Amino acid sequence: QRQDMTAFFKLFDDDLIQDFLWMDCCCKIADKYLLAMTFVYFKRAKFTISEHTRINFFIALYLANTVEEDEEETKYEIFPWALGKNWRKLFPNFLKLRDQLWDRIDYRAIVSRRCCEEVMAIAPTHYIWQRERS
Amino acid sequence: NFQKVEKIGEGTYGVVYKAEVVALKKIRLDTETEGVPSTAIREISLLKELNHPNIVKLLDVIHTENKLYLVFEFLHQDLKKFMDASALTGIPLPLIKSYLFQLLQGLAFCHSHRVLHRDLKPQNLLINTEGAIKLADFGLARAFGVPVRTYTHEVVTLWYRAPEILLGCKYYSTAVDIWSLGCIFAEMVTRRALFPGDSEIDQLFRIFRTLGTPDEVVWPGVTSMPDYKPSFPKWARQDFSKVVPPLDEDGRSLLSQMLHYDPNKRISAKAALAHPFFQDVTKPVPHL
Repeated sequence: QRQDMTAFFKLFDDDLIQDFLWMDCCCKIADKYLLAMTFVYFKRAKFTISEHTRINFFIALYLANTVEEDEEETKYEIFPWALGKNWRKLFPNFLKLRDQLWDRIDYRAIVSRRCCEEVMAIAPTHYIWQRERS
Repeated sequence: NFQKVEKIGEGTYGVVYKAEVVALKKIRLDTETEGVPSTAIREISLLKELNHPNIVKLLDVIHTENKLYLVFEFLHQDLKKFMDASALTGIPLPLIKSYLFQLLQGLAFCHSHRVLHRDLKPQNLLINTEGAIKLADFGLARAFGVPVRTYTHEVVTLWYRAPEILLGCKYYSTAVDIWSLGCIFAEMVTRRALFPGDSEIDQLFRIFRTLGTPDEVVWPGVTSMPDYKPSFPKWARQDFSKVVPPLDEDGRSLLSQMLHYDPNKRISAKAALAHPFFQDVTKPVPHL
């Protein structure tokens, strides 16, 4: 458990982040569960308060999609938001950042359903937890 | 590090060398991105949490900036090179029954840990010199614990692909893995692949020919599947004297439940262990 869970949520006060969710209507890359997994990755990677950058959020989200989502193309829409509109030649670098985050969590990228529920239970009425998929 | 002794194989996954003896697997990076493949990530992330005597053991992971080596326990040969070598002499029933038993245990361990293998081909099952067979190559494997995920229909070589996927139905799990072993079960007895199709539509027709063309009394929702068409030729079912002769009738029984059309009434892994086909189960050593 933690009390200091908003170490994660102040990402969802950021302007471009809140718009990024708005782009993702039906939660195809930012599902409620994927947003839970990205937090799991954060504490498995032992992130300090300094390291909660949005670029770290995006490489974490991309990793979650890599593990849990079979459709490989959808997660590519993260590249623009995370790199700019020169992302077409910057995303190899992005993917390499993912490989060290995956390295940093000692390759333990699998997150159980029940473990997602645990982080969703600390403050379950936050608006990112009502990003259900139908 | 240590020294490579010989190159075992080379595919799209990467290159496996033989290098204490370990299996040294170099993973081939992406062309555009220089980054680790999604499959490689899944395989390692899964094998880092799966510890079982009937599952290949991940020993180490060497990450560098342009390279990525995976150290596995070494097993002497796969099941298919073994089945080919026994193609004339035959495979003794006690060893068949031993192998299938072990395979089901490793599989039940995965399914109870909410993991799909999604590639249960003979070539992905490694055997050693003391009668053990283990699951390997978890590149197309995934966890299914998390709700409403996206799944695909690229999963396994047609020969061992369940009909539920061929008919293009979405939302499938574990049942498809059992189907694959069912195919391997038969292929261990008759020594030749059960449904050797060259395309997806052909694969279905080989299955229909052997197991009969599906009804809605055998498969309740078969005719409202995305890739079903009424054009399908209706064949009668052959039974397992004419299909797999050396099998006794507890053997044919387990096999029929492994090849059940309806995924919901298809036999599971933990349950298959408790079949009357495993009372005389021992652990014989094989001939390599």
